[PDB]
Amino acid sequence: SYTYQVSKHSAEMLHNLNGQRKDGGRFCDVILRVGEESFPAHKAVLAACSEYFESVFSCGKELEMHTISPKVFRDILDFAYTSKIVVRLECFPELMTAAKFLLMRSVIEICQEVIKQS
Amino acid sequence: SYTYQVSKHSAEMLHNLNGQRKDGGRFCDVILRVGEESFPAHKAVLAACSEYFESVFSCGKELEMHTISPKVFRDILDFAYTSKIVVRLECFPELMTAAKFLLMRSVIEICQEVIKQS
Repeated sequence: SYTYQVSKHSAEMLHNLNGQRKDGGRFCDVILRVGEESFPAHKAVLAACSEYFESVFSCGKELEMHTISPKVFRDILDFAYTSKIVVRLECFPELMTAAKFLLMRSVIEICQEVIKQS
Repeated sequence: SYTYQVSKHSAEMLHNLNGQRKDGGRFCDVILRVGEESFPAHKAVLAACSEYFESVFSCGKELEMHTISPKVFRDILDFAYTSKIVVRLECFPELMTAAKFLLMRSVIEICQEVIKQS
């Protein structure tokens, strides 16, 4: 009888999921081991933005990531949880390669735009 | 050096989380037992939109919900996962009471608007 859309809901949901991650890994069910460092995350969130993690977790508390540097993987995770990517030309080849490997379409598209400007 | 915002990312993240739920509870870690019915969900998503579920899961595969009808709880879950609430006057008192009990601020605010129109 009355139907309502809440514009800010999706961004607020992702903000609070990012807050859970940043506050000591609340409700996080996987620890990404990337070099020496560890990144708590939500398998469900990772699967929502990466066809790689979707396939992996579909097909187990930690996952050791061998081919991505912690600096680059931090930026990729922050993107997944915030919608913002900071592209640093100093490690741009590695970001693009990691976005390809993880099948993160949004980040791939962004890297393809940076090349067109470079 | 180049910083990017992806407008549609948060809505796409929530869309894919809703898809995981609807497709047999993929990556879901709690089953909400509400009467006879069962609702797979993500504890992390539930905590992101409900101070009740945040407190509960913070303070265990299923959770039996005793005081909310399955019709109403279906609408509340669909809101959490889609940003859309369909307010049915036939069960509006129960929706408001459930939104209060679950401390879902967005839905409370919406119910307060329906009363002002009623």
